[PDB]
Amino acid sequence: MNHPVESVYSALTSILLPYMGEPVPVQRNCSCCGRAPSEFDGVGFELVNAYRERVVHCRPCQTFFVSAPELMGVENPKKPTTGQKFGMWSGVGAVINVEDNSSVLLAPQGVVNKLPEHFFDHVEVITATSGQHLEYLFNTELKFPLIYIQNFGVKTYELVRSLRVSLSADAIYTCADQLLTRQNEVLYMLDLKKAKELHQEIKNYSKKEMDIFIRTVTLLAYSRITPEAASNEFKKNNLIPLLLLLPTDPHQRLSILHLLKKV
Amino acid sequence: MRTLNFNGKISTLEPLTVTVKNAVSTSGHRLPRNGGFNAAPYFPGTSIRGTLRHAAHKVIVDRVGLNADGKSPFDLAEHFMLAQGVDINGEAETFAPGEINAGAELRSKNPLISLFGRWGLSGKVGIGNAIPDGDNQWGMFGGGARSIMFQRDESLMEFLETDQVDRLERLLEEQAEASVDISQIKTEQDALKKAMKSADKDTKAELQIKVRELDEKIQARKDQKQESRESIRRPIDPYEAFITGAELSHRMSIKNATDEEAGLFISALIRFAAEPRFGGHANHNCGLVEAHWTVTTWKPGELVPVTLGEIVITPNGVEITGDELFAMVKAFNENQSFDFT
Amino acid sequence: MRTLNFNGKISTLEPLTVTVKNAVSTSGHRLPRNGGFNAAPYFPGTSIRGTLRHAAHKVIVDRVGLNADGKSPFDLAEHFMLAQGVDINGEAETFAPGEINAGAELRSKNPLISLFGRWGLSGKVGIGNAIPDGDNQWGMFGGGARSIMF
Amino acid sequence: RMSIKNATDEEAGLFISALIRFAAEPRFGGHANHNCGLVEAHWTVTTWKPGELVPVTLGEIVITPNGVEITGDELFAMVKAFNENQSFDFT
Amino acid sequence: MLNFKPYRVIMSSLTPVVISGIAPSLDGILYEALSQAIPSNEPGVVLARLKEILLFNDELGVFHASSLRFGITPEQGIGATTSMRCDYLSPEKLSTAMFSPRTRRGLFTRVLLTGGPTKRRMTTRPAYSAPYLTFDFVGSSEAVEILLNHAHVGVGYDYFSAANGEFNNVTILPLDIDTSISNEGMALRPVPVNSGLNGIKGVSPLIPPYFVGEKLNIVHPAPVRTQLISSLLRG
DNA sequence: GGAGGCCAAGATCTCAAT
Ligand SMILES: [Zn+2]
Repeated sequence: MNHPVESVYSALTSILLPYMGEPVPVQRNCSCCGRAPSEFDGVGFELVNAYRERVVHCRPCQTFFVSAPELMGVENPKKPTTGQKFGMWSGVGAVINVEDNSSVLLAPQGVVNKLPEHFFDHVEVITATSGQHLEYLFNTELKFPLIYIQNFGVKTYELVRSLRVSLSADAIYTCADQLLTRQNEVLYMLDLKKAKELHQEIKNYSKKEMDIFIRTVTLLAYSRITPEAASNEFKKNNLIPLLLLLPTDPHQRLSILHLLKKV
Repeated sequence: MRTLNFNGKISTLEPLTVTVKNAVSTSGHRLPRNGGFNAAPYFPGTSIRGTLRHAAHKVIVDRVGLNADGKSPFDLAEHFMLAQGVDINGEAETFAPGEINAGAELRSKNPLISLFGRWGLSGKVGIGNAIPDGDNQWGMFGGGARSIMFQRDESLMEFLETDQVDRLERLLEEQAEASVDISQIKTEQDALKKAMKSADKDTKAELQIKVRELDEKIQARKDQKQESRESIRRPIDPYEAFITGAELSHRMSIKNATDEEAGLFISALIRFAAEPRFGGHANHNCGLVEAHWTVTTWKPGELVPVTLGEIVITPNGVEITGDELFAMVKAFNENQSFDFT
Repeated sequence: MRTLNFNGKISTLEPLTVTVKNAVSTSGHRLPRNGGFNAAPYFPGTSIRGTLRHAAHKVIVDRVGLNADGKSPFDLAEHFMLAQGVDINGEAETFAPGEINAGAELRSKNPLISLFGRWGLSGKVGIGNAIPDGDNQWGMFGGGARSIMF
Repeated sequence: RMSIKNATDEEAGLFISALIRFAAEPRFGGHANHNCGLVEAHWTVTTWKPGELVPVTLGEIVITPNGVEITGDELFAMVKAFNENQSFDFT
Repeated sequence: MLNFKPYRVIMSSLTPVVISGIAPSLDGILYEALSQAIPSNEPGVVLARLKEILLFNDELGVFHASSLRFGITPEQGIGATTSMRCDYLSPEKLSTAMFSPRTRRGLFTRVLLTGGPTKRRMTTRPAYSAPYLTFDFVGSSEAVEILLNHAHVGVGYDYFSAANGEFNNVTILPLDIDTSISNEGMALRPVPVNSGLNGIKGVSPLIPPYFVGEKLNIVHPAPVRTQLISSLLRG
């Protein structure tokens, strides 16, 4: 119910509800999401993965493992009858508007080509590679709260446990197939508001000065130049006002720079 | 129930090296560093922990022995539980997250899992890094250069027949031609790279596109080669390592060590001494070390260390000093309740 | 199945030199150093390993036999595999990771490739560097000058 | 220092035979035009059974310009095991 | 319960530090050190002893022990590194001398290493590399010196297994003002939200061990804070 | 005849360098 996967299901992956089949009464947790059975109403899907494991899935988690070739195309011609799955879509992202219950797929050109005509009536698809996600997030007037899936990936279980709802532009949680522990949550948070502020204030400086700033912050973040040398460079090119906008965290600095260089 | 702190040194009889993904750049191979290229390196405690966990696993395998048919009594699931700590079939006990002192029965029956934990059970053995003492105790060892065995020793040509000599000549010619062609492609790629920074934002894409296409042209050129896909003559890249005779400070601990778990750890260190090497590049006999640890504990009721003994590992043997350590080893050897399955 | 450790010394009868690509500079020819520019030199374990590997290769070549013409049964590929440890035809029995007892049969049948190994097969032999015992046991040799003989 | 990890009798015998053949031309390195590289070496062979506290010396290999000296019955046993095993396929 | 004076501890960082969302606090390190010294894991006992060497603020329910603050020199500043942990399945581990694999046609079924339950785990975490690590506290300098020097504790996450946050050269120098909880109205450690202190909001326990107990709404400083080592030594 | 096991296939691309 009140789980991030339900929001993804309703907004995006309820399209293949007709092909799911009927559930079975189950007595164990959903290994995919781990939530208690009390939010399943006792029904779930029994599945065997290629590793020969008996995993129980709720309805929202099952949509990542459902093959509907007539709806989602086919990903590998060697296996004609197995369609593209949300649980196997490497390189495909999605921005999900929870309140409006609408979703926006960010698929690359190859995946878009593989998609049949019937797909586009149900899901709005944007042609954008993995590197072009940042452009879409930057330019689009985002509606919050939203779930932004950066990469559906192949490791569904870790994607499902890592789904988080972004309440504001301060903290957009980029969700991928990598497990979101508290030790690596700095890599999967994007300070869009501060990046946009820095981009707005980066326009006052020259292109050469901007490149110097980006290279100096990147080298300093990787312990490649001494702080004294970086400070001398910043003073020389008058980049001190820019430096005060960056977070002290080097990983946040690198995320913000990666966003600036893409937009 | 006491904490056993192992403080000591590790002296490298041979260069000591380790390959870590984030420390090995494309510019060269480097040891792990806590900072830039001017920082002093260290030998990861993860590598030492893995080596000692394998030694403890070998101790357990030797102790348990082999079945009547001669096959090891551990299946794949138990093997990965003892070795990597993962449970592959989902049959492991899942303790409640609230408590800390969990798995008391499992810790009592399986000393290896108690020392080195599994997923869901914290391990009592902490193994720290090997921090160097000096300031110039690392250097770029290895290196060398692969040669052609027939261009170096002419007596080897007498063994080859005429067809094989012709094949060798074709191989050398192909190697030279491919070297020249690939050098030209790399030159063009580098020319693209130099103007890449000066390139405009729109041009940032297709320059990378041509670099990519140049890369697969190199791959296709090497695929066109028939006698050999790889040039036999090539410079070998050196690896960074700690020099011979480097002194590295090492700290190890066992938290709440029973006599049996500490005995298993001492036995692992004893068995580790038969082949006492960390790290890789064993082809150059790298990694061989000698270490001496001062086993100490905490005085009950106050913050005062108490020395229990000392473990010295040398090429000439293992010296265990201290009656307490022998008591731990004997307690491990005499226990008849352990079940590692 | 035992571990044998060869601990000993190498005594020098004639000057011992080696040209390592990363050790020599434009300033001059230098021996590889035991870490740093001012440390004691050493003789690389790579050179000793290569010399002993080729010696073992010739042991194998002599043991297999030479025909009346003095030719060995091994083609070019076998010679390269046994001495250089490189395969040219691409027929080396690549062991996918996860194989249980990966080199068992190859090691049992080919003691040379078991000792010294190849890519994908760890060699059992590790031959370390040679470290001098004292100081100032190295110096600049060679020298001289070519001259018009007339 | 040299070592063979988990060496059978046959592989140790091959290594010892390599050392014996190396003694005929005990040359390391380059600049052989000045006869650089001649060496004489002696190695003490020891084995260490895991689980025990001390190693045991098997013998000694001495390479000198006057000959090759190998001591200890274990090294001779290794060489004989290599020279008398006919199940080796090197191709 | 003793004559507790405010101290600042500065240690040299030897290994990159992995921060579990909330910056490590010195009371956590001292709790681990005392859990090793006292051969007991009971939180009640360790906390009862920890209060003898760290001042406990009853009003807020937190120890006078500041969180981590990286000390940067002009030679080296706060850097970005990853903590790499991998499964090394050596030929010894994949051998029949250790386990008996399942057999088909006499051949041994290979371990599927690219994925599954038996995959090589390439677990990587963000880490921070700075020359110095600095904590502020009010307590017995002798006991904290002994615990930091002799116990098996690091600064950060999972020092026991990975040896992240290894440190040495622990230097303790007395302070003039207690800067362990508050400084100019900004919280320097996880404090209750009702304390009136400013900082990043979050959910965490107030006393160690921080992985055990009900998680209240707290206010904590930024996880990665840096201060110049010259300004730290000023005292 | 599942049932074990292998092997090939699936999107596009990652700048830090004494
Ligand atoms: Zn679920």
